Amino acid sequence: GAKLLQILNVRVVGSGERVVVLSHGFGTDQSAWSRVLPYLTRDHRVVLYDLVCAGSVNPDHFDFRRYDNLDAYVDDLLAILDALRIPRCAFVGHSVSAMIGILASIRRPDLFAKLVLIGASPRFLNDSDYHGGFELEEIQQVFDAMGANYSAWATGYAPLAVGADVPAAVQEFSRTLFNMRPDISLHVCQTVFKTDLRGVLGMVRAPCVVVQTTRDVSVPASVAAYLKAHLGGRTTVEFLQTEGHLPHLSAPSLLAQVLRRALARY
Ligand SMILES: Cc1c(Nc2ccccc2C(=O)O)cccc1[N+](=O)[O-]
Repeated sequence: GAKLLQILNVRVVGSGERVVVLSHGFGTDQSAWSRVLPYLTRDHRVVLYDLVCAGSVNPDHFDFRRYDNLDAYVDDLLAILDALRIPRCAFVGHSVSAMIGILASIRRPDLFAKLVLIGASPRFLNDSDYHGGFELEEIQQVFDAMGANYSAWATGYAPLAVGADVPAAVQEFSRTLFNMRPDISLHVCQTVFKTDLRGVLGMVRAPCVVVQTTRDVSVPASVAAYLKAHLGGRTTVEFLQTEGHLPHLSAPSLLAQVLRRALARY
């Protein structure tokens, strides 16, 4: 509870009866929301927090055993909302936080009135008749690079993830990626790559907006379609008219339009 609010840098800003949680992805912290935030705070009470793996959290809180599955990140989210006494919210999750929000919405359907998923996938690895975008041998090599030379890996990865040639966004994403402890960064990647949410998507009861960009290195277009086909609530796909995996960094004004629409009623 209380200690958790401090450890994970929880901030509540804005005001309103429509509560929105913004939950960041891999390689960033809650500062990734800074350019979308002013579009939301007149209208909504906004809860921000850092995942335990963020470089902005003291890394000695990272318990490798506890956080070897996403359910432990879910537990942290739920503990924060319970400590804040929030009974109902919308949840916006990027990347791993999209996965966390799917799981959280199944655990606590009363609490999650709507999900907005950005850069989201239920499964990165390819399977029989499922295209996730990644092969085992490919990711084995990346995980080796992450260990052998984290800094060179991160330098190469940041522009690929941003996608669009937006140097300020590359610099900003790099800043936070370099802030992650290397062993923690590898462990979150391993944990996410072993996660497969396909079977539980139909348990989601909340309406969902899947935000998809025109090219996302982590998320093939067919994954967005899979989510629309299999999530259990009323689901739509909103296509942004720019590319990248981190549109909150690279195209925040455009993303804010989608968020205002998705968060209007729930
Ligand atoms: C896709 C990927 C990621 N991605 C993640 C890892 C964990 C959580 C979310 C993500 C994500 O893309 O949102 C990290 C390192 C290396 C690679 N890769 O392309 O080889």
